[PDB]
Amino acid sequence: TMDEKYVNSIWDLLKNAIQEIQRKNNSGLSFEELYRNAYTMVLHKHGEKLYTGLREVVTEHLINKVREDVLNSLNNNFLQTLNQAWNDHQTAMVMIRDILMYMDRVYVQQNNVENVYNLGLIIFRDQVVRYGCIRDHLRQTLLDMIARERKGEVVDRGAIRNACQMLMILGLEGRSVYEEDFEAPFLEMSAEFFQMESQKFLAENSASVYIKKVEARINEEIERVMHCLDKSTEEPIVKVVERELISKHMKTIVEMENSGLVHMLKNGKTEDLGCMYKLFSRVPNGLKTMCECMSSYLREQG
Amino acid sequence: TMDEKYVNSIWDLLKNAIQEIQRKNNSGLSFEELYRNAYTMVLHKHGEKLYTGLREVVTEHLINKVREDVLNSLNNNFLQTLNQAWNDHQTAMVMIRDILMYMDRVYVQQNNVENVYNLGLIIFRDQVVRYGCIRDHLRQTLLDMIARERKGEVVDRGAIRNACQMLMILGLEGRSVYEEDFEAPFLEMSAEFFQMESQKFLAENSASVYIKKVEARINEEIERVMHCLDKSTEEPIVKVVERELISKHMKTIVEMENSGLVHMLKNGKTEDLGCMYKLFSRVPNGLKTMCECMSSYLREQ
Amino acid sequence: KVPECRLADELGGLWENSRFTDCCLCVAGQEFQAHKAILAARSPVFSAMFEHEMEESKKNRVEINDVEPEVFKEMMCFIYTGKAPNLDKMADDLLAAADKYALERLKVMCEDALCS
Amino acid sequence: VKVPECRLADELGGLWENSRFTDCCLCVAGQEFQAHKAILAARSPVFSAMFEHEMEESKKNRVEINDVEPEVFKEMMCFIYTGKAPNLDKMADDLLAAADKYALERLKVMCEDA
Repeated sequence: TMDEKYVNSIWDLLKNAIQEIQRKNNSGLSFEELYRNAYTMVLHKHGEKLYTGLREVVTEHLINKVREDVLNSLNNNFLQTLNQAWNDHQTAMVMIRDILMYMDRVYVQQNNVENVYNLGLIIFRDQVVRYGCIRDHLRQTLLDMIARERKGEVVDRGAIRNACQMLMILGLEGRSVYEEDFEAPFLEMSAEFFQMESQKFLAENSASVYIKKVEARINEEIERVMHCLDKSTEEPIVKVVERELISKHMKTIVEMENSGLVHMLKNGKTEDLGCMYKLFSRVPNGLKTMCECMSSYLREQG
Repeated sequence: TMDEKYVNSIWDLLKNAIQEIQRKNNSGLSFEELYRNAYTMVLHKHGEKLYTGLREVVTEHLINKVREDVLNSLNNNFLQTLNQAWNDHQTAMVMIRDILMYMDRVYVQQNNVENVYNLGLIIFRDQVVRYGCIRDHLRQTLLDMIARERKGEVVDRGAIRNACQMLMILGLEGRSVYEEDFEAPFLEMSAEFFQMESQKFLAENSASVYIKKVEARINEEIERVMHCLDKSTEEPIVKVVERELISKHMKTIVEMENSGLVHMLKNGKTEDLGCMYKLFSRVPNGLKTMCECMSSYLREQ
Repeated sequence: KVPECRLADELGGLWENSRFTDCCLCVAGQEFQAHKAILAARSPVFSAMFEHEMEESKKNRVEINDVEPEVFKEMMCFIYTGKAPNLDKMADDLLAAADKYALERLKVMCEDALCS
Repeated sequence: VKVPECRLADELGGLWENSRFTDCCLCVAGQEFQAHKAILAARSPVFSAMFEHEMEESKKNRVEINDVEPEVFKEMMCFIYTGKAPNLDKMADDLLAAADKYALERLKVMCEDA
């Protein structure tokens, strides 16, 4: 095995260089030299050794250094630290994929494996962002900010936005990671909050005010998506507002004894009736519900 | 005219830029601006005023400033003074050509005038290099130091090389100026020199020493041409020294008493007999004569 | 089978995307980024502008006030790709611009347009 | 009226063949060649990356290549600048290797025709 040793030899140079880049020591390196070595492995049918080597050198760094760095920052500038590790790794992987460019062109697709950058993304995703303790802390930090901003507090909206975008990219041009790690609990947590909110609003004891309070709630949640969250979450958060605050309480809003639609429809409140039509038209059977309470009333007169 | 008052404004700025380039103060100026301005006035058909003004400006400089530098250097560092003028002139012209480039493109061939650079060469050659006093002194300095090198001295070959190549360039892609100014007087004086030489060398009454001396001179006239003088001068100079050292005196060489081909034959001199073949085989009747004299000795025996 | 040459389109990308640029052209106050070597290989007027020791070589900057930026932009497209897709609209000015900067083929492409 | 044929490949050729306004140096087999970063980068993603990063070549404006015969390099450069490979047919095997290494697709196909 002497061709073994030659290829081991070339891998050895690369691995060393890769590690320097990981420690941001790249200035001393030669792009020509590194690219040429990487090219020579693939050219000689050893793309697998190169590919599986790249996997270990990147996995080793993320486990040992990047993750420890993040775990050192729970409850201590956690988001800034995660985002900083995210940017460093993006910069590193951009240098690395380029040195291994020949591989992305000649080996990767032909062998049904992820290109270099995406293999990079997959490891960051699985080793840092989805490490047990980090994943928990990311999720509750984000949710806790949203829940406090709801209550009046002022929170870093940029930080949330950076965290979401990251989750997006980690899903490989799809929303699977953002959805599972952030969106699914966001809605679930949001639903709990709205249902509680509906109980407050119903103490205020006016239909038109409940209806207005809901109109403003939908708008707050849309402006929060546009500014903090992935835009693909707009419709989903709007459906939960509508379910929790309209579909689950619509008969109760419509048949209210003094402020109910019948009360409006006799006390000549055209605007309020209008505000009520706009809101109920959003959900299944919302108008059918209004038309029913109206119909009984119209029927009763004679 | 308002339109002809503007046109005169553009030239003033341009005439000022050219003098400022003439003084070596290039850095401040703006190429775009100067180029745009010269373009504009040609564009409006003022090409003629541009060209005439250019001729006036370049001429006034080479005559009032350039010619006087050279003339106030006649006895000291004359060659270098002339050469820096020439180097400075080339440098200015390259930047004056380019700002006036549009004129070279759309004005000068269409009006049967010389382009800008060639105009500069023509003015420099006529007003500096061909100006009587300088023309004569240049020629004398070049020939005299060549004469001195021949008498054994060391001279600055460097300056002779620079001066010859200027003459060449001033011929406009031709060699007329170098040929009339330098080469012709050079061939005239080399002839008179190798004439006196050979008569002085024959006053040695020794054929082999005459032969070695001549070869030495010939190798050297060739080395001077190939490293200092223009390379086209090779043929004329070889032709001049071979006629004066060998052709005119072949019969005299092969027939001279106690040193002649017969003296070498009887003696058996061989090293001497070879050096004579190599020299006479240069000339038109050179070997043919050696064979005639040698015949006459073989005749006896 | 052999693909069509791609020189034009690839060079076009340098101007489009401003990659590795080395000089600034301020046209009526609008700064444009470009490449000395390319302007020089294509226009002997640009070439002389960068070669000498004049304000444009020193500051890596040209102040161009006689060309309209849309028109300047079409001239630059021509310089880098040899094509001028928007020529028909400004054929008048472009021809004046081409002639100033000695872009010879461009000056003729324009002339064809003015004959209709 | 007659429009002259396109002259972009020939004018650009002039920068390569006369070393006019060069910004980088390539040392091949101990022979220095001058080039233009933008032109190499535009025509090769390999050269483009090479000059995009804060690596030695970017820092020194100089590239050390010991893997390509200089006459083959000179022809690769010729295609990079002009899109033409006049001496391709006497070097087709080696010009191929080089073009595949520097991601010059059309050249790789041109070479493959032997």
